[PDB]
This record gives sequence, C-alpha cells and structure tokens, in this order.
Amino acid sequence: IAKDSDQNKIDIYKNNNGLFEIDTQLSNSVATNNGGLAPSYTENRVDAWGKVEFADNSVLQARNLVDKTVDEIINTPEILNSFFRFTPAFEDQKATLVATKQSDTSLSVSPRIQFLDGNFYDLNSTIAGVPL
Amino acid sequence: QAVDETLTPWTWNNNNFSSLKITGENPGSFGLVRSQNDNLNISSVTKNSSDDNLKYLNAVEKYLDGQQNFAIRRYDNNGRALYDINLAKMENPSTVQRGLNGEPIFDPFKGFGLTGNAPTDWNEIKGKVPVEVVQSPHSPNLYFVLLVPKVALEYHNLNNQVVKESLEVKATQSSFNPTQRLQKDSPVKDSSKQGEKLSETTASSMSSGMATSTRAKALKVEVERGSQSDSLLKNDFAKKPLKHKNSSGEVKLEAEKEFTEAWKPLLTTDQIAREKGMGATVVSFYDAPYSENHTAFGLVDHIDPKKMVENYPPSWKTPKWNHHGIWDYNARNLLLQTTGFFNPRRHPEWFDEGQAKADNTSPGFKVGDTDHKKDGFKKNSSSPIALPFEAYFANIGNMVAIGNSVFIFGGNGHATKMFTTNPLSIGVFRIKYTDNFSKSSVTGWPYAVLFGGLINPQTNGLKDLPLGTNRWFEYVPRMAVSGVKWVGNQLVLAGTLTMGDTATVPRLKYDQLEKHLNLVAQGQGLLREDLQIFTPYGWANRPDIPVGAWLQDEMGSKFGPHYFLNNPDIQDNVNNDTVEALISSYKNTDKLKHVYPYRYSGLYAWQLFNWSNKLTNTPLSANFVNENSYAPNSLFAAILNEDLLTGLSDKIFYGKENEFAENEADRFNQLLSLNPNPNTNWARYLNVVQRFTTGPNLDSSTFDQFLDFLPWIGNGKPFSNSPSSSTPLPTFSNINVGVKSMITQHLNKENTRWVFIPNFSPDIWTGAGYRVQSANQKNGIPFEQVKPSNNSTPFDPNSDDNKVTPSGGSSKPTTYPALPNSISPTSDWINALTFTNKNNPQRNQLLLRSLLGTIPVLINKSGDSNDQFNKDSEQKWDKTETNEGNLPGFGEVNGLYNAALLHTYGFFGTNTNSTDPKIGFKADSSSSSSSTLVGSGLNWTSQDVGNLVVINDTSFGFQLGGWFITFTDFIRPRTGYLGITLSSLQDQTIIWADQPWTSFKGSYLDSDGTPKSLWDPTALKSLPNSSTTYDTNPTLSPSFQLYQPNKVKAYQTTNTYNKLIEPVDATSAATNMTSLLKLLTTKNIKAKLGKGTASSQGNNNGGGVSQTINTITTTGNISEGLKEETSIQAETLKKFFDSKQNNKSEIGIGDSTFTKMDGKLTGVVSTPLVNLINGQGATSDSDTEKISFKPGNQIDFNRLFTLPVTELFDPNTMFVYDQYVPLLVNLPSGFDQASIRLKVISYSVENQTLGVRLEFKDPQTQQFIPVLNASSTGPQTVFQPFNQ
Ligand SMILES: [K+]
Repeated sequence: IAKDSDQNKIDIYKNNNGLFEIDTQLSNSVATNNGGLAPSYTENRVDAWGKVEFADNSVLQARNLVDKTVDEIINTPEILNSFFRFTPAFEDQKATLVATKQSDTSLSVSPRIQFLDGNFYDLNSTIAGVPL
Repeated sequence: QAVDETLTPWTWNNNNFSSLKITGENPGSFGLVRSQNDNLNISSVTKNSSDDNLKYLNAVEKYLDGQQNFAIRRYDNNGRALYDINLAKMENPSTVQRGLNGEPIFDPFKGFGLTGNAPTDWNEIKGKVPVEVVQSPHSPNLYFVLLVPKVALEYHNLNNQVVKESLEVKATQSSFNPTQRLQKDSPVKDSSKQGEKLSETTASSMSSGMATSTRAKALKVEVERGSQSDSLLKNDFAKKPLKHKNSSGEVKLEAEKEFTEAWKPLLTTDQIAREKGMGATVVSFYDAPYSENHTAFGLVDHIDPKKMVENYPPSWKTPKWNHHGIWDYNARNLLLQTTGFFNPRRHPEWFDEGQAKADNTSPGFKVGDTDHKKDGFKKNSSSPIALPFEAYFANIGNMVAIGNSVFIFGGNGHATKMFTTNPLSIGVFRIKYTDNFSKSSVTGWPYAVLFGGLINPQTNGLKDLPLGTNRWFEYVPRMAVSGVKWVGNQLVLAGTLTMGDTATVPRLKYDQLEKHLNLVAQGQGLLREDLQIFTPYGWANRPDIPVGAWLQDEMGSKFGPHYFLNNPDIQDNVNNDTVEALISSYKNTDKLKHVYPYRYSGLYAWQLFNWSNKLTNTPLSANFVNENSYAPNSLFAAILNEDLLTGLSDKIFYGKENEFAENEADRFNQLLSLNPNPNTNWARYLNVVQRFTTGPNLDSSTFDQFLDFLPWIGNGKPFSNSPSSSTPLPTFSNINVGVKSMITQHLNKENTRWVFIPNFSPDIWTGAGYRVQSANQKNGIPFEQVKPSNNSTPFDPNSDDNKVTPSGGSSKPTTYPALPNSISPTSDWINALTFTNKNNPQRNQLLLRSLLGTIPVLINKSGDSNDQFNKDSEQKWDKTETNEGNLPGFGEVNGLYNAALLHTYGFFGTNTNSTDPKIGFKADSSSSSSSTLVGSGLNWTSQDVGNLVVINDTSFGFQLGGWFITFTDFIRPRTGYLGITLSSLQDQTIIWADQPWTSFKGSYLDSDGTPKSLWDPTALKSLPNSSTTYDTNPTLSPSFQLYQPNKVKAYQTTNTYNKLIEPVDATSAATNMTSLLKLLTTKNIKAKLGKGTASSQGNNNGGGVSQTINTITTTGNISEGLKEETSIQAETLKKFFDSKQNNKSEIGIGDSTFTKMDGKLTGVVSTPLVNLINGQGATSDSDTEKISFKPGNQIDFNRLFTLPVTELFDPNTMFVYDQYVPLLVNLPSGFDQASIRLKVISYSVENQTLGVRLEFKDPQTQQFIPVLNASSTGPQTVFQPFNQ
C-alpha cells in the first residue's frame, strides 16, 4: 500500500522463482473493490476470484443425476465439483461449491475460492467479525 | 510416413547425442538416423578464388540434400521402430490446431488436430538436420528439437584450402626452423627522448618517522584533468621513453605483413543472423505413438547470434582494452603480447575478420599521439567480440527443459575445432513460451556474468583458483560441455573449463626476450599452451611497475633499486630501521602516487598469490585479471539454481557501472565497485550457481600425492614409481625426494618446534636440486650466495646503498640472516611463499593434463645416431646435489620433475618398448647447450569430453578421452572420502591413434546399474595430407606446437643448484638441434618408441563395449591416509598408497572392463528397460506375452453398458475400478490381479464410449509400465455398446 501523490494505491507483487515482480492485472483486480473491503466479483471475468462457469441445469438429465436425491448429491462433493468449471487467476488457486438444500427437488451452490493469502472466502466470510 | 530401414543410428561429435528416452504417459525413444552410403566426395563442389564463402556453403547444402538422408524415428519401450520422420521429405507437414485458451485440440486415437499448413520459414528449415531432442517437464505430449545446417556435421569432410588451420604448415624448402615465424626483438631507450622519465621525490613528508638513508628516493606519478577540451594537465602513466627495435623495419604486431593469406570464419555473426538457412533452429512438436494423426509441429525459433552478441558486456566492444589501461597496454605491446583481455592474435575464433585483425592498434581509446597528456580518451572501436560460424556451433548443443522454457548450454566444440583452432561454449541460450504455449521468445548470455557469484565456500576442492571477477567482465570463462542433467532433485552441469591465463602472470624485464623465446612465443599465439613454465631468472620485480619507471638502472650497476631481476636471495631487507627511507614516508593523494626504491622479489606461487584472478570469500572482489586461456585447463561440474534460471528476465541490461573510464583522470581515482543503476538488471544473473567442483576433496601436498597415484594410460604405471640402490624418483610429490632435514634454520627461526609438524623434529624433504654447505650441515643456508651484476664485483653488503642511519648511530647491512634450501619448480615449502613453486591452479591444470596424458617433457637428446641419452652410466638418482642428477633448472613444467616424467613415459630404458629408445635430457659442465620441449607421444586433448550420465539420486560421471570419471560424493560430501572415481581404457590401437577421440561412439547409462561406452578401432582416419612430396617436420596435428629453442650455459660440476641456471641468446640455436626439430611431430616420437606402425600389434579390428569398475559404499574411503597425528599428511597418504599400488580398485581407481562385437559400431539408442546397439538388440518381452485386451466379438455389451460409463473410474485419478479389469483384459492362471489396471484417456457419456490404456508392475523395477503387445492398437483400446 503506497501513495503516488496523496491517495493510497494497492500493488500486488508475485514471487517468480525467488524474485517478486509487480502483477499489474492482479493489482487492478485486487484494487477494484468499489469501496468494499474486498475485490469485486464479476461473472464474465477472471478477476481476483478466478472465474466460475456453472453447468447448465440440463446436466442432471444427461448424466442421470435426477435419480439421485438432493441429500445424496449434497453429501457427494465430487459430484458437485462437476457443477462448475473454474479458471484460476494464479497457478494452484482453488475453489469448491458449498451446497444448500432449497426444496425437496432442488439445491443452490456458491463458490468457496482462495485469495492470494492461501485462505478460502465465501458468502459468510468475515475479517474482525465484519462480513466481507 | 512409414519406416524406412535404409537409415541407421549415429552419434554427433559436438554433443554426443543419439537418442532421447521419453517419460511419463507414453514411454519410448526418439533417435537420430542417417543414410549408410559411402564415397561422399564433397571436394567435387569446386571453390573459385573470385568469390566469398556463402554461395559455396549453399552449394554444399544443396549437394548434401542429394547425396544423403537424415531422420528422427520413434521407437517403442523395447526399441521397435514406429514412424520415420525424414524432415526433408515427410508428407503434408502442419502445425497443431488450438482452442481459444491456447491448448492443442487432441483425442488419443485420432491424434492432434492439424491446420493443414506448415509452420513459418518451412522453405529453409527443410534443409536442416536435427541434432538434439528433449521433453517438457510439465506439459503432456510436448517435445523440443534443435536443428543445424549439414555442414555443422560435415565440417571436417569439406575441402582443405577453405577449412584451413589458423597457422600455415609451409613448404620447408630451406629446411624447417620454428624461430622464423616469431616476432622477437626487444625494445630500447629512445635516443632523442631520454628526459621524460618519472621525477625523483625532492623532499618526503615525515609522518612522525625518524630514520634516514643515503639511497635515492621514490619516483612520483601524477594525473589531473586540467581545463583543455582534449588533453589532461598531467598523465605520468602515459609516458613512453622506451621504443621498439628497427630490424629491416619496426618490430610490432601488424597482421597484414605476417598473414599473407589470413585465416577467417566460414561466416560472420552478421551473415549467420540474416541468412536464415545458415542459423541454428529450435522447434516445439507434438507426438503420440498409436494415433491416426501421430505427429505435428508447434512453433519455430531461430537461435539468432545477435540475441547472444547484443548480451555481451560493454567492455567486449573493446577487447584490446582493460580497466588498468595505458600502462598495461604499453607494457604488453613492448613485450609483443596481446593487449586488453580477448584480442584475435590468441583468440581468432570469436572475430568476423579472424587473423586479419591480429594487432594492438586502435583499441577503442586514443593512444600513440605525440604527447602523454593527449593520449587516454574513449573513441570508436576497431573490432568488437562477435559469434562467427566456428564459435557459434561450439555454442550449440547440450539441451535441458525447466518449467515453460528450454535451454542450449553449447557443445564440446568438436563440430568446428581444428588442430590450431579452439572454439568452445561461451554461454547458454534460453527459449521461453507464453500465452499458454501460443507464443515464444529467445535469448542467451555468456558464462562470464552467470559465474560472477563464485566464492571459496562453494567448493569442497582446493581454494583460490583463477576463476574470480569484478565490475568489468574482462575474465571470460568458456567450456567444452559434457552436459546438463537432473541428479535426483538437483540440476547439474559438467565439462572442462578455461581458468584465467596462469602462464603469463610473471612478467619479463624489457631487454632479455632474445634469451626467453618460449615465454614470448606462449604469449604471441605461436605456442597455444596453457601450462605454467619455470622461467624466474628473467622476470621483473613486480608485474605492475609502470613503463615510465623502468629506465632507472640501464647499466645494472646499482642492482636497479626501483626495478631489477627477480632473484629471491638479494631482496632488500626492510629489517625495521630501513622502512622510513623505502616506504614509511611516501603518502599518496587524490592526484599523486609513488614507485618505491625497493627491490621486490619472489617465485611463481608469490607471483600468482598477488596478481592472479583468484577466488575469495565475497563476489566481484578480484581487482587483478591477466589474460584468458587458449583451451580448457580445468575440470568443472556445478549445481545450478533451476528456479533462478527459470525466473531471470530474457534481456540483460548493463549500464555505465560496467564501462571503462572515459579519460585517465577518472582512471586515477577509479571506483572498484558500484550499486546497479535503476534501469539495469545484470546483478540478478550472478547467482545461478549454488556449488562447484574441480577434482579430489584433498588439501595441500596430499593433492600432489593423488597426482602421483594414478596410472599413465600409455603404459599402466603410476607416476609415484614405488612398485618397481639406484632406483628412480617420483614426479609430482616431494616425499622421498632428496633428503630430510629440520626447517629450524629457515626465515624467522621460530614456531617450527610446535606449530608446523605434530612432532618434536620439524622434518621436511628438501626436494630435487638443493643447496647445503655439507651433508652434515643439512639445515638452512646463510647469505653466502652473493651475486655480481656483470663482472663488476658481488652485491656489495655493508655498502652505503645497502645501509641506513637511525637515531643513536647504530647501523647494519640490509640482507637475509638465512634462506631456504631449494628454488626448483618441484618445491613445496610450507614456510616460504617466496620460494615455493607449486600452486592450486597448477595442481588442477596438471590433474586434467595428466589424465589426458599430454604433459610435455624437456629434451637435449634424441634416439638418432650419436645423439643418444642413456638409462645407465649417465643418470644418478642417488646424487641430486650435482649435474649428474640432470635437473634442468630452466624451461621445465611447473610443480613437477622432468627426468621422472621421462622415466614414466619410458623415453629412456625398456619401460615402454622392447628396446631402449635413448631420448632425454643431460646437464654438462664442459660446454654451452641447447634444448626444447616435446610432446608425450599421445594425441588426446581437454575438449575430448563426452556424455554426462546420472547413476542414481547423488552419483554422476562422464567420458573424458581414454577415461570415464565419476563425481560420486559432490551432492553429499563426507570426511575421509576423496570424492572421485576413474576407469581407464586399455586398447593400444586407440591410445596410440593420431586423432583418437574420433573412435568414441558414445556413453550411456545401462539397466544393470552401470555406465557404459562404445568404441571402434576401424573409425580412425589419416591427417589432412600424407606429406605427398616433401619432408613434413611441422605436421599440424592435435598435440603439435611451435616450441622454440632454449639455449643455456654450462652447469657447475659441484654445488650445481646453489644459484638459478642462466640462459643465453637462442635466436640462431636451431642449427645445432635438427634431430629435436624432427621429434616435435608426435608420429616421429611414436616411430622411435616402436608404436608408429603395425609393431603396435593386438587386435586388427575389435570394436565393442566398455564398462566402468565395480563399486560399493567402501569404495574411495581413504580415512587411514587422511588426517595426521605424527607427520605431514601427504607422507602418511604416501605410506597408505604404497601397500595399495597393486590394489587400486578400492580407492576407486582402475581400468574399464571391455567386450568385443562383430561388424561396425555406429551408435546406440536407449530405453528405461534396454539399450540397442546400431538399433539391434530388441526382444519378445516374454514376461508380458499372456496379457491382452478382449476382441470385439468377446464383449457382451449389455453387461458393460446398462450403467453409464460415468462411474467405472474414480473421478480423483481416472483409473478404472478393479471389478472391470478381468471383464476387459485376459490374464494367465495364478496371476496377481492387483499388479495391473486401466487408465481412462478419453470418453463421452452421451455416446457411452470409454477409451483406456493399461499399466502393469515391471518385474525388474519398483514402477509401472505399459503392456505394448495388449492389442492391435498397442497398450490403448476403446469399448462401446456396438456403436463403433
Ligand atoms: K470472477
């Protein structure tokens, strides 16, 4: 964190085989917080949170998962990793889907994604008790 | 497309590559092959006198495109050929098609998607031959290959009037004489300019001192800038009161009056960069063994010379200049030497005009004008360092891959080497990939900046080697490279390396060149030898006295108080009253420095200890650098930062911190070190080396004991001589040479009783050629060897020039109380750096050159009629005190002893031959005498380095000429282990060949757990001519040199070695020694030794396989020969070796075992299970015959495919579950069902199709392998519900 003139700016330096170099795209990704405590999420962009594309609903019929119940699927995290394709912003950045039962017949999923600090963030994350 | 059997496998001389082992998902081999056909008459491509080389080289490539074929076929894991890949001829060439994320589109049974169009530059890549192949460490099915013009193979088969030696053979019509080529005449005081000499200090500051003397004062040197636009106000380093001789014109380096048909490159660096067909190329490619679309290309990159040459350091624009500048430039030009640090008179291989610029003129600085204040300013350069054709292909070969990048460390230089021309790897190229392998980039850098972090902590061998550097990259390391490989987790480099020049750190007095012809010829490029030679009687007091100071005693009548001859006994005594007159007053300033009225002196070790580019404990420290080596003179292996080699930026940026001083006022107050500027990055590259090694893990004279322990390959006898009155003496170590005496009388006469030897008597062996008053008075000598200047009486002790007058009026003579007992080049004194001659550089130089067996010997006498020297009645091994011991005392190789080396070679006596050859050296008291160096009879050289091979997680080795060497302990050192093992070849038909390395066919790791190599005695060829019509005395050949006459005065009949031996004018001496001039050519040595023809006997053919000695954890343990508790460590190691002279294999030293084969040996191809010779040796794989996939008529589809294919395998790892294996694969009765399983390779659930590959436990190894016989589609198959 530095000031060029008088406002604070966030640069991210990435270690490359023992030598740190600025990453200008990741710097812009992290610095785009829109006044929030953490970097924005954009659906169509590899941002600080990588990029998550969900499967169409039509995957259930094609793979015969309609014969599985919500509780089965919900306790089978390898099935529900097959509900999205993830593009990491930095090598070995990881992401999983947290599942929530919505009805007898349906669930929702929401990504849990590592940031630069090796930690996973999701909808309920806090720092100092403050929801992000 | 399909296999053609008419192409056969081969090994390239420059990298020794022949095959790559593929690893990971689909194992097998790639290997080089070529057409078998004879009668390749390249000389039919006629060369005219009126045109340049380029159209000739293109006509040779067009001819070779008709006369030969070359290809890179794939083989399976047992060595069965799969597809041909003749890159000049293959059908429908294409790059691979990509998705929007850069990934290649692929499906294993179909193969890759092809775009239907060839890569860029396909119209000029199709003429090139592939010469090395490697695989990506992280990306599947992705490979890299290096390609060159076919002249980079055929270079020695091109016609001899264009592919010339760097020196001419001549017609010898007046008879041969090696002195006729040498510029020799010494400089003199200028008859019209005597007065411009340095001024004597008229009054000297007190500095609270007290003592006084009658002697003349120190001389002032001053430099300051003034106000003038192109001149200084003072510049005393640029004075020039000496000038060159006139002898039918002026003597100087002036290439156009010496080189009437000057040697030049095949192509210049600016030609090879722009003529895109003549530059080397790397390409990426994709491969799969059983697909329909089995192979296609990725991307193409030029290994462009400008991407190396524009990354040379700023000083390489001016190789005729160095950071010491004007005084050093003048002192070198006055001695007729190379100026700067890299000029073409020694090193023509890196210059676009070759020998035609072999001169000291116009060094990029203003010099030689009418005023010393006008000289010393930066200007335009006359010749920068380049990368011409010969050096370029020596910088090609030895690949490795790391992350998204691949490298080229350069070859051994056998692509482009000639008998007087030494191209080498000078650095590393890198090729890097970007946008997920959608794009690429290329670069390279010299070893001079990459090795800049070397320090004494980074080696377990000897310390202070000539490998150091500073803020200017004027030290230029280059290598013959053995390879780069992974030793377990560690990336490792191996080869042979150039030190700094150790032969010219001591420097001559200005007038005496006519009695020192070899020492000037070794600097002139006329003698291309890197060994240190004993010459002390003609050296000056220091290497670094400026040329304006020298002319202070032209008569010698004061023994030159500021500058005189290096004799060790007559040094000025500083005592303690003396210092106030000679140093303890002359304070320097920001414009004033002094030359002292003090007689400095010391022998070869003290010279190197002060002015060699030695290593130290911190980087960039070495302020002194001399010159760079002719050829590799060190072993070298190292551990690299594979991460930093991946992390460093493509472009190196230097700056003003690496520039020489713009004018001499900035040279007088010259900054030794600087921080990197904000835009520059050169300091990042210094740290790519973690650790290095250079020889045995031994310290002091113990290392000379190892040098004496190893056998000479010409006769199998160790240089220690102990395994059989009047017995012969060893050459390298001092143990049992001369006699023992206590050092208690030497120098300070103190500490010796308790802080030198573990024992009450301070015993040291006095060595060969020593001084004593009597056999009883065996300890020390007094100052009795006083010496005259001419006939003008002795050194005059108690005289007022050799006295001082401190307060109280007491006075004493300024000379030694007592002195050491020997000055000979074998000397090994612990207490006396100024009298010891052995040094750690020489120990490493001798290690390498004694392995290759090519240390020279000094001769007076040949086997010819009335010229003979005898084994008996003419040599007295028991009487080293007199001339009958035959110690030369001049012109001898440093550290060793000549008569012992002659005995070990067997040049006199029946040691090497069935009758006495009678060749040798004799010291006589009756007359003046003449001598020369000659070769050993062997033709090996330090560029003869082969494949690096890795044996396990810590042990690795390589071929080096007639030896295989192993560096077993370098990754994990231990106490009491020497760290090296060695295996020697035995075959006399190879060892006595004329170009011996051409018989080596490659070296490889073998699956029984040993390294092995191939040889063929039918592969040798004749020299470039058969003498044809005249007596060829100078036969240009790999061990030949233009050694000069040495002429020497008569020896004293008794007390022979009490003073240094005196040389005399050698400029006419050749007429007395014509037998020795004929003996310079190795074939004439071999003829007199009985080795020159069919009298060598043994096998007429007998090509085949060679293997290193057996090894165990005890091998190389020498813990009883290491450490001390009674004596000196070399002597207890000598006792430990003497009982083991017949049992060397437990020391790790011995001969390689050998087996013969029928027919020719051309090369090998390798797999993780087997090695194939000429491509033969494959087998039925009998342990795997009973394993097979079920055929389509044996599948009950409803049993397999009522469930979707989605859950037949674990999603975490893609192996199929065990229950489906016997449903898809047949297996024998009693089989272990846990030993085999199926891996999914592609599938689609909407088609219910599953594609698989099978893997099985290897019966020989703790690892899985594919089962290649499992189907008509190999180890791969598909299964689906009838919808195929
Ligand atoms: K995103």
